[PDB]
Amino acid sequence: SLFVALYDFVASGDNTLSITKGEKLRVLGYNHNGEWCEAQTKNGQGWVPSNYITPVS
Repeated sequence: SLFVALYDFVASGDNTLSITKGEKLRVLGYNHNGEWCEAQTKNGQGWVPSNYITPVS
């Protein structure tokens, strides 16, 4: 299924993705594993940990 943004994030570098909590951020692609998944933001883009995003179920 698809997951939505749950917890917020904090800047780090030119790779991470700083977003807000309960924000509209869904995973589009993965890192080819169950570690991290790449997501996009209305502001820009960046990486997003699955530990910061949960499924819709």
